[PDB]
Amino acid sequence: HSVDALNATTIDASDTVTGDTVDATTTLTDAAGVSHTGELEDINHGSKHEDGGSDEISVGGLSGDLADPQDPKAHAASHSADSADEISVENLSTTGSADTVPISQGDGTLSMGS
Amino acid sequence: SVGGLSGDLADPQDPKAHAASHSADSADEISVENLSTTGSADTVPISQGDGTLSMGS
Ligand SMILES: [Zn+2]
Repeated sequence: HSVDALNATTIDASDTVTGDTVDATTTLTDAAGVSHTGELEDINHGSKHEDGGSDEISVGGLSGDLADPQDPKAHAASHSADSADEISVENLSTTGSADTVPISQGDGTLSMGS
Repeated sequence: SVGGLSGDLADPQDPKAHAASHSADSADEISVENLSTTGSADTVPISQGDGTLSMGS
């Protein structure tokens, strides 16, 4: 059967319902059975999630290490002689000439004495 | 891209260069009396020149 304009209440087909434009006001129910009532995800959308864009995501609790190095906490307090992360003074730098020694000036401050 | 996103990762991250943030004046702090040495009792850090410290007596 062939028409111009089919005006109906309900339409139901046992094979393809093709159209070079499909228009779903009010509801869409997919092949699994989820009944959408708003706009849908285009492929390659991910840019939207990035800083300040619409539908931004939290990184809180996500896993793995980044290819790029990151600003850490202020974390000097994480190092000590007792910890698995270890640094020793014989590894450390100084501007002082040969036979110079680190000595305290008071006022929290170290210096190269002799 | 993760650039400009917010939150704390469950796995720790390889840090940016940050030695300056361990200064006497910075917003976090470490002191020499906290630090290790392999040197025996009464050994003292002494400079050999060439930027480098050593455990002498
Ligand atoms: Zn660090």
